[PDB]
Amino acid sequence: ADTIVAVELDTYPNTDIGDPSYPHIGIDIKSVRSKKTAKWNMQNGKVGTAHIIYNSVDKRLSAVVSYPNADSATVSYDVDLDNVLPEWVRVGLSASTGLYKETNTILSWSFTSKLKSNSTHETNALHFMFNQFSKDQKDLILQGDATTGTDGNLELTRVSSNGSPQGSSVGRALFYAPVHIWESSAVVASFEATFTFLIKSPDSHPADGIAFFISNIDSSIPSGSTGRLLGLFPDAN
Amino acid sequence: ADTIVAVELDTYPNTDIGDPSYPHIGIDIKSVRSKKTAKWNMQNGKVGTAHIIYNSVDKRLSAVVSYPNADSATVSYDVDLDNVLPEWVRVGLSASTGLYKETNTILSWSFTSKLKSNSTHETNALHFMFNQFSKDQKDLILQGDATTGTDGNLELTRVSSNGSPQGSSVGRALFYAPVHIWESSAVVASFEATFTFLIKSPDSHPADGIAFFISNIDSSIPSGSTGRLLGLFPDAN
Amino acid sequence: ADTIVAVELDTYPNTDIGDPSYPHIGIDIKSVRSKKTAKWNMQNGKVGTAHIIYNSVDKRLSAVVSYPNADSATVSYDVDLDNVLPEWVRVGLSASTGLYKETNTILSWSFTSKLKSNSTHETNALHFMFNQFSKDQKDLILQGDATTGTDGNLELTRVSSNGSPQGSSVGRALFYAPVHIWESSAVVASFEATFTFLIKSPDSHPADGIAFFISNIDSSIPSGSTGRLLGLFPDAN
Amino acid sequence: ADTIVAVELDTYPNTDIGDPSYPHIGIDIKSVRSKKTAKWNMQNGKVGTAHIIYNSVDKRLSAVVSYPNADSATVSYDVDLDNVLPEWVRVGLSASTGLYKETNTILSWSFTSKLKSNSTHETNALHFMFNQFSKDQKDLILQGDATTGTDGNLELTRVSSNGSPQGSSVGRALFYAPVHIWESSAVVASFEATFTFLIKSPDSHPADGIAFFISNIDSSIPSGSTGRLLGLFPDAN
Amino acid sequence: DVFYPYPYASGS
Amino acid sequence: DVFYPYPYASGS
Amino acid sequence: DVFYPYPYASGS
Amino acid sequence: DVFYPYPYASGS
Ligand SMILES: [Ca+2]
Ligand SMILES: [Ca+2]
Ligand SMILES: [Ca+2]
Ligand SMILES: [Ca+2]
Ligand SMILES: [Mn+2]
Ligand SMILES: [Mn+2]
Ligand SMILES: [Mn+2]
Ligand SMILES: [Mn+2]
Repeated sequence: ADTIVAVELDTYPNTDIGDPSYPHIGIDIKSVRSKKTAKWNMQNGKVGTAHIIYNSVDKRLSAVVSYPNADSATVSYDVDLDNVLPEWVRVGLSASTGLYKETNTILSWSFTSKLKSNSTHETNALHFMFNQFSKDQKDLILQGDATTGTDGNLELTRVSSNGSPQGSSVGRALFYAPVHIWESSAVVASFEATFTFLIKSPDSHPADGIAFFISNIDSSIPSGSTGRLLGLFPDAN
Repeated sequence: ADTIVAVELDTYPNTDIGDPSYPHIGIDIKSVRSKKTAKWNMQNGKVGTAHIIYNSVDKRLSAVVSYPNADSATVSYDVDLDNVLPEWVRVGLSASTGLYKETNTILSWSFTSKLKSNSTHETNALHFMFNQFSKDQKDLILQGDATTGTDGNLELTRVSSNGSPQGSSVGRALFYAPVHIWESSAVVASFEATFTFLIKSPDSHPADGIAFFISNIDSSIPSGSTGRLLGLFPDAN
Repeated sequence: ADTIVAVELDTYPNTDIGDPSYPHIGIDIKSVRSKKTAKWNMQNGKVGTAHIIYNSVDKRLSAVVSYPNADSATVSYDVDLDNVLPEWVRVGLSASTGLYKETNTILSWSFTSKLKSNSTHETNALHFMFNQFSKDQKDLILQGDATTGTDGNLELTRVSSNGSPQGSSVGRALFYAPVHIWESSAVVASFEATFTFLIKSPDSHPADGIAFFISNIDSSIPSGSTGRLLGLFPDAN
Repeated sequence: ADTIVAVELDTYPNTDIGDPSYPHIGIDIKSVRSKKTAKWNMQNGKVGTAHIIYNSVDKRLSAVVSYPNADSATVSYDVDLDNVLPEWVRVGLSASTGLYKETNTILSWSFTSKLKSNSTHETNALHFMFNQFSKDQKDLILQGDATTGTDGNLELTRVSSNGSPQGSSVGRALFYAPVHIWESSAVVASFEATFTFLIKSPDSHPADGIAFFISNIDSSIPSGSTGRLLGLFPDAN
Repeated sequence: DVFYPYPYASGS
Repeated sequence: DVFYPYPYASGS
Repeated sequence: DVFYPYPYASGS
Repeated sequence: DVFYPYPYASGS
C-alpha cells in the first residue's frame, strides 16, 4: 500500500471526481477527493509561493498559496498524522498533465522537521533548502518525467525542447533521506515546507496541478495516476 | 496602556479571580482571566519544558508543557494576533510569588519569529537561543527582581542567598530588540518559543507561576502586579 | 574613540592614505589603512553579494565579494578578535560619498553568531535576516543619512527622488540588540554575515564605498568621517 | 579505494605509524598518518564536545576538542577540499578497538552544510541534528559493529550487557543523504559539525579512537581497518 | 511570454 | 533536594 | 539602467 | 563511574 497525505494545487476542475467548479488548493488524506478545499486565484505565467505548516499541539495542517501583491488562498484541516502515517516517511513534490497541459516548474524548495522528545532538550531536526537545482542532484530521487538542471529548476513534468508543456506526463521528486515525522514520546513535533512554482499554460485551460506530499518510504508512481490523479493515486476513490 | 498576550504556567488556584481548582496552563489575551486553560501536573523540583507555537494560517496559539517521561498538558486557542497587538512587539518571560513562594528558574530560552511578505522569498526572521546566562547579559532587559548569573540561569524572582524562594517578588526578562510579530502584506507569519524551567517550593503549596508573554515595546511591571497577577497585569479584570 | 573592525568594499582609490591604485576589498583593524587588500572588479550597476566569516579556532577573518557569472575577490587576515574587540559589540553597515558619489543600496542582510561554551553544548546563538526593510524598521539603529522603506531597501547614503546619488554623505545601520562576540570559557566562537548591494554611479566615477563593521555598543559616526573615511574612522591614521 | 578526510581523536599512540607519543587529535588527508596533530588531554569517563569547521574562503579545516572546566585542544590544516574530495560525498563517524578497548559512545551529533552559488543567494543548505538515537534510525547507515537505541546513544563499537567495551571492533555511521560539499561556480562553501562523546575505559588503557569523516558516497569499512586504523584506511601508508 | 493570463484580476 | 514532590504520580 | 561607469565590469 | 584510566584528566 502507498500512504499519502498531500496538499494539492489543483488547476483543473474534474467535477467527475468531486472537484469544485474552480482552480483550488486542497488537503488530501489517502484520497484524491480532498477533505477540505479553498478557491485559488491561479495566475498563468506568474511565479507563486506555497507554505505548508503543521504542529502536533494543534494537530492542524494548514497551507497558504499566494502570488506577489495579490490575493492569497488558505486551507486548514484538523488531523492527527500519528494515526495516518508511519513514523518514518519521505517527503516530496508531485505533478502532472493530461488532456490539457501546463509547466510544473519548481524554482526553489525547502523543508524543516523537528522532533522534541520527552526529555531535556532531546530535539532532533532535519533541514534542507534548495534554491538552485544541479543537473545531477544526488540527494533527490527523481521518479517519472521529473528532471533537474533546466535554468537551475526542477521541471516535474515533460517540457518540450522549445519550452512548451507536454500532455500525459507525470513526475515526482522526493528528498533522499527518510524523515522521522512523528514519535510516541514526542512532546512537540512539527514541520513546515516552502516552495516557489511557475505554472505556464499555452492552451485554454491548464491542468492538472502540483502537490506537496508525504508518503511511505518506498512510495512510487501508481499506474494511470497520470492527469487528474496528480501522480499520487491509483484510482479516484 | 500595556498590551499583553501571555501563556501562563499558573501554579496556584486563585478561584477568587476565575482560576480552576488546580495548577494549570492557560492562554491570556489582555487579561489575567484566561480565555482557555488546561490542567497541568506540576512537579515540584523537576526540570520542565515549555513550547509555544503560532502561525498566521491557522491563527491558532498552542502551548505544550511537559516533564521527562511524564504526562504533558496542552492548551490551544484560536486568535488573530493582528487584531490584538501592534506589529512591533517585545517578547519576554515573567514570574512572581506572593503569600506563598517558589523558585522561578529559567534554565534555557530560545525564540524564533519569521515573516514571509507577499513577494518572492522576502522572508525576514529573527532567532536567539540562550542555554547559558552570563552575569552581565547585555542583550536582555531585566525588570524587577530578575537576575542572571546564578549557575548560568535566569532567576526571575528573588532567591535567597542560601537558595530558598522569597515571597512578594516580581521579575521579568525581555529580549532587547523589538520583534516584528506581524505585517499587513504577510503571506505567512509565525513564531515558536521554548524554555526549560525549574520550580522548587519549600512550603505546602507553591505560587504563583511563570509566563511567556508578548507586549508593547515600552511595557513595564504594573504596580501591585505581584503575586496572583503574574507581574503582567495591574488588576484582575 | 571607537574600536572598529571592518571589511570594506572600497570603490575609490585614495593612494594618499594607502589605497591600492584600484577598487579593492580589505580588512581594517582600527584604521582605514587596511591590513590586507585584494583587487576587486567592481561592476557598476550590478547586484553583488558579500560573505564575511570568522571562527576562533582558525582566528582568521575572511570575506568574498562576487557578482553573478563574474569572478570572486577574496581576502583574509589572521586576527584574534578577543584582543581587538570587547566581548559585547554591535554590528552593522556603513558607507559614504565625498566629491564623487554612488548609490550604496542594501537589498538584503543576514547575520549569525554562535557561542559554544566550555561546558559542552552551552550554545548560545543570534540570527537575523533582512530581505525587506520597512519605513519604520524598529530593530535597526539608523545613524547619519541612512534610511529604509525605499522599494524595501536600505539606502546608507543620500539619494534624491530622481534616484541619483549625492556627494558628501555618511550613513550607517546597526542591529538594535548588542552581540556577545566572544567569551573566555568558549571552545568555539563563530559568526558569518551576508548582504547584497547595488552600487550605482551615473557620473561614472563611484566613491567611496560600503563596509560591514563591528564596534563597541555605543559607536556613532565620527566627525568628518565622510567620503574616504567610510564613516568608520575620525582620521586616516 | 576510498577518498577519506577525517579529524581523529586518537586515544592510543602507535609510534610505529607516526603517532605522537601521547593522546592527540589530528587531521588525516587520505592517510592514517595525520598531516597535523595536537596533544590532547583525553579525560577518561567524561563527556566531551568536538567542533569541526571549514569554509572555502580560508580553505582551512579546523577542529577543537574540549571537556567542561578543562582545556581545549586545537588543530588546523590548510587544504582545498576541491582537489581532495569529489563534489558529492557522505559524512559520518567511525571508531575502533584492537588489543585495548574503550567505549566509543556518541551522545549527540549535528552537522550543517551551505553553498552560496555565484549567482547571489543561490544558497542551498543541509542540516541535521541528533540528540536521541532510536533503535531503528532509518536516516543513518550503520556499518560494522555500530548500533543505536542504547539509552538513546550510538555505540560505534562492541559493548557487552555489563556495559564494558570489546577488543578488535570496527563500526561507523553515515548520514543517509549524499552531501554536495563543493561546486565550481561557488562563492563560499562551508560546513560545521559537532558531536558529544563518552570514551570510557575500565581496563584503564583506552584505544583506539573516534573520528569524523568525509568520504565518497559508497564508502565501506576496509579489511582489517580495525584497531589503530580507525576503520578509515586499509593500510598505515 | 505568459505573464498573468488568468481569471478576473485587478488591472493588468 | 526537592525532586518530584507533587500530586498523584506513578511510582517515585 | 547603468553601464560600466568606471570599475571594470567583467562581461556586460 | 570511571577514574583517569590512563589519559591525563585535568582536574578530577
Ligand atoms: Ca483536478
Ligand atoms: Ca494563580
Ligand atoms: Ca577609498
Ligand atoms: Ca592510534
Ligand atoms: Mn481537487
Ligand atoms: Mn490562571
Ligand atoms: Mn581602501
Ligand atoms: Mn594518530
